[PDB]
Amino acid sequence: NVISTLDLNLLTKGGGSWNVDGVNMKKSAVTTFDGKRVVKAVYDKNSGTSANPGVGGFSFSAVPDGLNKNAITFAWEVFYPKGFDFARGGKHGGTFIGHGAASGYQHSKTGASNRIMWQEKGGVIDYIYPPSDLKQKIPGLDPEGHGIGFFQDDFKNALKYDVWNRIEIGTKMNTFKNGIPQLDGESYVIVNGKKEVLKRINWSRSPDLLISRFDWNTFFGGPLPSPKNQVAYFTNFQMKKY
Ligand SMILES: O=C(O)[C@H]1O[C@@H](O)[C@H](O)[C@@H](O)[C@@H]1O
Repeated sequence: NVISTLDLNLLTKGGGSWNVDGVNMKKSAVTTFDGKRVVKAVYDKNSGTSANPGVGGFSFSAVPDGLNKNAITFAWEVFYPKGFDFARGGKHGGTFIGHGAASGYQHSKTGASNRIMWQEKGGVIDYIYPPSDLKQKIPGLDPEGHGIGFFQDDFKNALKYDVWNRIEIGTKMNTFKNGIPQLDGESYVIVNGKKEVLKRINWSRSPDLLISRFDWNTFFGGPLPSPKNQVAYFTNFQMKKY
């Protein structure tokens, strides 16, 4: 079900068919590790958001050829060396819907996002920013404050040390009936083969606002930055059928 795979040797020169831009490698770099072509994600002590002075992580945006605007999954693998301190969470990346803000305490009427976060002790959650001024029925899915977490009980200590963890995040748009969003959008998260699904989401307010891009932006927190200088390795970035 893999549609295409990102060539990391093209990450900083347009990404090939992935149509990559918005790149900020920061202190991170494409390299070889464990016989694989990887990004070594460098997270300085006291790095996290712009509130934190350390440099950590890396970011890029992709609009790959073959991006199905109605439903799509993105997948990657991550290696955490033994001793990595996961702190109280951080971001990997995910799918953005529509246009406008949908991250960093900013919401917009036209935009939304579906992202993977890690958690304490290697937990994983689905982390969603829903659009402003759009009905939801899922409890707690409000476009106020920061993003809304799901599957907290479901992936405790799912990310293991000294192994390639496999992560996937699936996003499927709601339908529309006479331009009215139908509260039937979906999200799923897969970590090392275990899948959890969230249904009944309003991902956007109109049928023109659909899945728009893959946004990668890995960093600690907020609000707690990296406790120490440390690294993780990311590889095998895939775009897959929902
Ligand atoms: O408040 C939420 O839904 C989530 O917010 C994130 O920032 C936290 O890392 C996570 O532990 C929460 O469950």
